[PDB]
Formats: sequence, C-alpha cells, structure tokens
Amino acid sequence: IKFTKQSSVASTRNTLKMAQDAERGMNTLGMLGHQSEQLNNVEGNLDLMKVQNKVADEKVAELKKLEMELEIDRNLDQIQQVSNRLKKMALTTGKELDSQQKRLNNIEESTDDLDINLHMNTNRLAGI
Amino acid sequence: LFNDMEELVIEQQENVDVIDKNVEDAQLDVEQGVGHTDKAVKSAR
Amino acid sequence: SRTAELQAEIDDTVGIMRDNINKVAERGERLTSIEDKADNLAVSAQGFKRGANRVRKAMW
Amino acid sequence: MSDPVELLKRAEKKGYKFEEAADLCVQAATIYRLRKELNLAGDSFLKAADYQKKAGNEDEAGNTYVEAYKCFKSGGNSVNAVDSLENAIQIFTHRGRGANFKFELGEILENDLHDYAKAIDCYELAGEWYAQDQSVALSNKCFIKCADLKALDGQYIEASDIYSKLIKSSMGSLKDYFLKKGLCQLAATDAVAAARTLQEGQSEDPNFADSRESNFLKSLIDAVNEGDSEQLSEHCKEFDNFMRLDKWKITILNKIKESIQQQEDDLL
Amino acid sequence: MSDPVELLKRAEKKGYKFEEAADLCVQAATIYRLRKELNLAGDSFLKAADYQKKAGNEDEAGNTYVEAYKCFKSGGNSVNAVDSLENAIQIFTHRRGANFKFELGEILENDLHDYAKAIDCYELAGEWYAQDQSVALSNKCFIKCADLKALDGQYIEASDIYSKLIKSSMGNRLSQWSLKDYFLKKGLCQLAATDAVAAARTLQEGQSEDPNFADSRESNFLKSLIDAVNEGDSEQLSEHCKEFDNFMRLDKWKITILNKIKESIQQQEDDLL
Amino acid sequence: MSDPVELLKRAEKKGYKFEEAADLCVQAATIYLKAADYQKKAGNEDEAGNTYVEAYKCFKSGGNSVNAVDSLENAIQIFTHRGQFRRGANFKFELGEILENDLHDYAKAIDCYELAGEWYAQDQSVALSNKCFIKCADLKALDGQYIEASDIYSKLIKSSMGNRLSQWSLKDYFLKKGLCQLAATDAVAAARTLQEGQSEDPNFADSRESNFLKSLIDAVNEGDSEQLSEHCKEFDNFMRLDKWKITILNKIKESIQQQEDDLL
Repeated sequence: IKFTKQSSVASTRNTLKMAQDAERGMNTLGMLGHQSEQLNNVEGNLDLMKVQNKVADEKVAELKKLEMELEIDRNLDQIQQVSNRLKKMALTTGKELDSQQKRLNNIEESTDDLDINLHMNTNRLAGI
Repeated sequence: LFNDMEELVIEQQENVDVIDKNVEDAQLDVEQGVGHTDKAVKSAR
Repeated sequence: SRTAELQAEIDDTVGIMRDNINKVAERGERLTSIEDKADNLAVSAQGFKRGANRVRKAMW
Repeated sequence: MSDPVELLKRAEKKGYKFEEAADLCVQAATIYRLRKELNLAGDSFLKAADYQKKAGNEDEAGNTYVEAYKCFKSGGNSVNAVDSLENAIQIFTHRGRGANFKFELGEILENDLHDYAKAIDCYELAGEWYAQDQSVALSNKCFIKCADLKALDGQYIEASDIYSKLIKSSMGSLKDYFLKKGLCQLAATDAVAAARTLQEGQSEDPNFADSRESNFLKSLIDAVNEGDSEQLSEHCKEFDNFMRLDKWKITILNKIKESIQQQEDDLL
Repeated sequence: MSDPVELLKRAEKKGYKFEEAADLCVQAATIYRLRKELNLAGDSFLKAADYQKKAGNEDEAGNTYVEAYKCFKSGGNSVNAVDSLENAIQIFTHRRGANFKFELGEILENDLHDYAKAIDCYELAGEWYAQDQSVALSNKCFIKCADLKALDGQYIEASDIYSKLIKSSMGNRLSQWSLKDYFLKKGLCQLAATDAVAAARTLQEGQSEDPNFADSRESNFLKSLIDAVNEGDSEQLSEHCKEFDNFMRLDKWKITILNKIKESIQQQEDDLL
Repeated sequence: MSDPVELLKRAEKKGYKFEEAADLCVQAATIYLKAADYQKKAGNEDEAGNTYVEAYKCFKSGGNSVNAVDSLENAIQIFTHRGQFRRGANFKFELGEILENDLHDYAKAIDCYELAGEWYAQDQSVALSNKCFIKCADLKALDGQYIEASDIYSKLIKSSMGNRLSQWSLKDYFLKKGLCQLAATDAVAAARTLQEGQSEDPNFADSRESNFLKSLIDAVNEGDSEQLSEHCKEFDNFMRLDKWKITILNKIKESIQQQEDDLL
C-alpha cells in the first residue's frame, strides 16, 4: 500500500512538471501575436501597392497614347489549475490560427495579383 | 502537443520575416517606379 | 470524481490541440507559398522600377 | 464619369487596336463595378480578356478572367464565374494558379451548382498539381475534398484509395483518415479490407491505436461481421455521444445499414 | 570566376562611376562570400555601400550595409557588424531602424557586453515600435531594456519601464502571464531600490487590477518578500526564495535582484552599528 | 493546342535563337530541361535555374527520382553560382530528402544535409540549419558514423542552448549524443555528456531522458545486457522509442555480445 502511494506521488509530480512545461503554449501565443503584427504590416504594404498600381495603370496607358495523501491532493490541485489554463490557451490558439489562416489566404491572392500587375505594366513599358 | 506547436511556429517565423522584408522592398520599388512613370509622362506631354 | 473530470478536461484539451496542430500545418504551408510569391513580387517590383526608369530616360 | 455603354461601343468599333479596346472595356467595367452592376462589369472584363487574347497578352487576359470570376461570384452569377475561372485556368496552365482556381472552381461547382462530378474532377486535378508543387497539405486538402465527394457519390473504392494516398503523404488527420477509409471500405461491403486498414493504422500509428476512432472502426467491423444492424446503431450513438458525427459519416453509415437490410433481403 | 582583388582595384579606379564601382565591389564580395571569406566580403559590401551613398542611392546603400552586417556577424567580426547596422539604421531612419536597432542591441549585449548601448538601442527600438502601434515588439524591446537596466543598477527606471509594460499589456488576453511576471519584477526592482512601500503599492495595484495576478504564486511571493524586508529578516527572505524556486524556477535576473536586496539588508545591518 | 512534338522540333531547329527555342520548349512542356539548357546557352542563368526547379518538380511527381535529382543539382549549381545560397540550401535539403527516401543513397543525403545546414548557418538561419543537422546526425549514426553524429549533436546542443524554444530538442539531443557515444563503446564520453547536460540544462537534469541515459551508462559499465533491455522496455512504456534509437541500442547490445565473444 505504501509503495503504491509512493508511486502515485511520483506520477502526480511528473504530471505537474509536464503540465508546467506544456504551459511554457504561451511562447507559441506570443510568437503568433508577433507574427500577427508582421502580417498586419504586410497587409498595409500590399494595400499601398494596390493604390500605386492603379496610378501606374493610368500613367502607363497615357504614355502608350503619347503526507502522501495530502501531496497527491495538492499536486492534483495544481495540475487542475494548469490544465484549465492549458485548455483556455488551446482554444485561443485555434481561434487565432483560424483568423490568420483567412488573412494569409487573402495575402496570397493579393500578392499574386500585384505581381501580375507589375509584370503587365513592365511589358507595356518595354514597348514604349 | 504544446512542444510540437511551438517548434513549428518558430520555423514559420522565418517565413514571416522573409515575407515582411520582401513586401516592404516591393512597395518601395513600386513607389519609385510610379515616380519614374510620372516624370516620363511629364516629358512625353 | 475530481480526477475523472480532470482526465476529461485533459482529453478535451488534447483534442483542441489535435485541431490546432492540423491548423498550423496548413499555416506553415500557406507561409511557404506566400514567401515564394512575395519573392516573385519583389523581383517584379524591381523590374517595374527599372523599366519605368528606362522609359523615363527615353522620353527625356 | 464616362458612359460605360459608350466606352463598350468604342471598344467594339476599335475591336494595338485590341489593346485599346481592352482598355476601354476595362474602364467601362470599372465604372460598372463602382455602380455595383457586377454582372455587366464581369461581361466587360470578359470582353476585355477576349481582346487581350486576340492581342497576344495572355497573362492580361487571364487576370481579366480572374476579375470576371470575382465579380460574377459577388454578383451571384455562378455559371459565368465558372466560365471565367475555366479560361483563366487554361491561360495560366498554358503559361507555366491553375490549381488554386481549380480548387475555387470545384468549390463553386460543389456549393453553388451542385455539379459534384465536375467538383471531384477539379479537386483531383488541383490536388495532383499541388502534389506537383510539393505543397503536401494543399494537395492533401484537395484530396480530402475529392475523397469526401467521391464517397458521397457512390465511389467508395476510389475514395478509400485517395484516403490511402492521404495517409501515406501525412505519415511521419491520419486518425480520421484511417477511420474514413475503413468506413468507405465498409460501404463497399469489404469488411476484410476495413479490418486490414484498422490493423495497419494500429500498427503504424501509435496515436491511432489508442484512439476512440480505432475502437469505433473495430466495433463497426465486428457489427458488420455479425450482421447486427442494431449493434451498429448502438455503436454509432456511443460514438456520437463523445465525438459528434458529421454528415459524411451519416451518409456512409446509412448506406452501410441499408446494405445490411439488402443482405437481409438476400437472406430470403 | 573573376579575381575579387582585381574587381576591387577596378572599383577603386572608377571610384554612374560610383554605381559601376559599387557593382564591381558587390561582384568581388559575392565571390568572397562564395569562398567563405566573410570578413573580406563584408568589407567589400561596405565599400559598395559607401559608393552607393556617394551615388545618391541611399536605399541600396542601406541594403548593402545590411548585407555587411549579416556577413560580419556570420564571420565573427562583431565590431564591423555593429558599424554596418549603425549606417543601415541611419539610412533607414533618414528615409527597419527599430528591427536593426534591436539586432544591434542584441549584438551589444551578447557579443560585446556593452550593456549601456544595448539598453539605449532597446529603448529606442521600443519607442519607434510604439510609434508604429506595434504593441508586442515595443513590449519585447522594453522587456529587454528593463532587464538590462535592473541588472545595471537602474532599478527605478526598470520599474518605470515595467509599469509601461503593465499599462500596455492590460486588457490583452494573450499577455496575461507576462503581466503576472511584470508586477513581480517591478516590485522586485522597487525592493532593490529599498522602496518597500512602493513594492507594496505595486502588489496592491496588481492584486486589485488583475484577478489572475491576485491568486498567482507570484503575488504571494512578492508579498512574502515585502514582509521579509519590512521585518529585516534576511533568512526569511532566503527561505521564501527557496520555496519559490521549488515550484517555479528562478532566473538569473531574479537571482541578481534578490542578491542585491540581501546585500542591502547586510548594509542595513552595517548601519545598525 | 499546338503539338508539343512540333514545338520541340522547332526549338531544336532554332537551337535570341536560344531564347526562342527555350520559349517553344516551355510551351510544348506546358502542353505535356531542354529549355533550361537553351537558357544557359543564352546566358539567362536565373531563368535556367527556375526551369530546372520546374523539371525537378515534375520529375518528382512522375516518379522519376533520378531526373528530379539531376534537375535539383543543376538548379543548385546555378543558384550557388549567383550567390543565392538560400535557394541552394533549400533545394539541397530537398535533394537529400529525395536521396534518403526515394533512392536510399544515404551517403549523398548526409552530404546534402550537412552542406544545407552549413549554408543555412552562414545565413544565420539557426532553425533550418538545426533541422538539416538533425537529419545529417540521424543518418550518420544509422550509417555507422557514431563519432561524427555525436559531434553534430554537440553542435546542435551549442546552437540551441539558451533558447527557450528548443528546450525539448536539447533534452533529446543530449540523450541521442550519449547513445551515439555508447554505440562507439565510449561509455566515459557518454557519462561526460550526461554530466554536462545535467549541469547546463536544469530541464534535462530532471528529465526522464537523463535517467534513461544514466541507466544505459550504468548497464554498459556493468556489462549487463539484460539490464539494458529492461531499461529500454521501461523507457518505451512511458515514452515510445523510435527506429533510430532501436538501431543504436541494437548495435550496443550486439557490442555487448561482441564483448562476450571477446570474453572468451
């Protein structure tokens, strides 16, 4: 009985250690926030390039025209606290990935369109 | 599961860095190009 | 009952994370494609700048 | 603002001449877009794209076709959007994107026009080209869509083959893949193949071995082996209670239960 | 392949002329990079960047300076990398500066151990990031700046930066833990400055403003440290530190802060005589 | 659509002329390497490299691994010659993957991974170089080069030290390194690695990997192969072993058997 309780204590200790390790997910959220700020910048630069390509279109067109029991309990307490916070983190991370996935899809499409507009105007300029 | 996710986002940080740099450079080159087409139109008129 | 609830929550969090891991794969892939296309965009922007400059010199 | 109708008339009269007509059509069409007359703007992009094709500027034509697809889709004209995507896809494929717009075309076919066979073809082709780009996941997404539609369309064997391809590409989603594959093999009355798939998944992927999906697939295989349709229903309810089922699984298991009923008809 | 030395000589002879010299230098330098002679390649990018500056192409000069920084850092020449980053930063600011200033501060802190310049770089990078509304990058820069400042004897300024971090991160669900630590760190700095009352004020503010921090182990640890300093029981502070370490490992920053605090208790014991 | 065969014939006849032949070849191929060769003859090396990448892309898709490898080699050479070592490293990693999985040419895969990691290090991309070095060390240890694999693991440890992000990697790194040192019969080096990991990384000190490595070191010291097997089963019960570890420990057990043969 004593041996089994000792094994249970050791098990809950390792589970707590791993749960704390898992929590240190937050580094992932921090990085996702940083990458989100960068993608916000990419989006702004792409919007500006869309406007500048409109101007380029019109200019190019005109150019062309021109004790053991208690510890088990306390460790379980701590594991429950961390597990709760881990669940919240997993949900938030999923939501953030969803939002960024749609943002990335739009970034990809806009980048392709801009690249093309630039190739178009470059070919037109070549002939002037 | 939290360990793997972290490693994977770190790898993707590189992609985000390169994308940010390239898009910034492209915007500045496009702005210069528009300036050139403006001066070209000014002369052609 | 408390330990069973904790186990259920951990299994659910594993589930949320199992979803999250699939999403981040789709995300790494999107970022690799966007990096290539952003490289394309940078090259095209430089080419456009140079072509416009050459036309500027021509009209002058 | 210039009258878009007059611009289109001038473009037709001029239709370098093709380039000028395309520019006039683009101007009229942007005016239409500014007026929220999305279908007319799409038609005018289409005319501009045709003129650009006549001018030899294939890339410009494809871009204009993409704009036509965009505005037709926003305007609710699915057929013209499909056509524009097709011309854009042909231009792009002929120029060295085809997969992106083919996936979009398959989405349009599946949701707006309900042309499931063409959607399956589009998804398969997009997945093949994405595989050709080593974008393992985009090909995997396209193959997921293709397998889902194929299984819903009565092609269980082909759907299972695509699921095997997905499993092989993703080795090293899988948990579901195995399950789905087995389900398809069970929709084809090939219980032995479903058991083989379950064993392969258990032995190759430790995560799938202890997964609820593996137990559910084993339970379904046992139920089909004993021909106990009620036991299969009980297992389905048990599986739903912890992990909600989706309409795809509903259809597969409904056809399986109707196959048990057909076997009961053969019992007489 | 062309001899990089001959290309550099031709560039010097030609040094439109500046553009041609810069192109020749870039060619010689790419050849050097191909030979893994990173320092010579960096010097050649630097010459090309100088010629580009003389030509009026400031953006190309900045890009070439960035390449100089890259290859000098890869080559182990930290000083030339610092110089290259400085010219690139100046070019960019006159027209990126924050990103390269953060990299420069990292280089100063790790490679050259010039902690004051690293603090200045981090502060400036955070300020510019704030001017761009990039809350997270400014927050990272301010974390680095506050950490170095507290390690450098500037406890009050580090606590002020921690207050700024707290204010910027309040209300954001992503940065909760950061706040939980922020409060603690701030209090620790205020306790390194012998300002126990301010540490108590910070603890009360954190408890009342952030419910997560109120029940956090960090809040209890900070309260225990405040009580220990109030009673002047250095051994009790050590016991609390060991208890805190047993559940949440301490880092070298906290080690230094609490060591100076304990030495301050010893200094108070010297004043007791 | 134009006949691709006729287009290829016209390209061959024309083969500015090289550019036109390359365009014709690209058209015929799109309908379906020669275009890249013509572009090289035309002096457009970058276009040749892009076309080689396209050749590699479709060869890999057609199951023709050899032509895919060749196309990657020409593209890598072109990119490296133009100072684009980033592209060269990416495609060298892809080439190493192709060699390891499709052609089973493990030595060339090791060379490709080592080179890709070195160039990535030259670009300060720590994580990609770390991935390439993981692959290189894994293959080298599986290939009988335990000392070199341990050295690469030491490099990985040094590069990942101080990063909160690569902790787990480190935890494994130390273990793997020790395992390699134990495959080389150098138990003292394995003990030194364990001590260094315990003293340098607090996470590794209390990690199950550290206990397993210590148990393996003790088992090799006492020459108790059965004890090593028991420790391996215990380690598997909580953390599943991978084929790399299986091979390393199998060679270690066979080395104990060789020592037993040497015992007589």
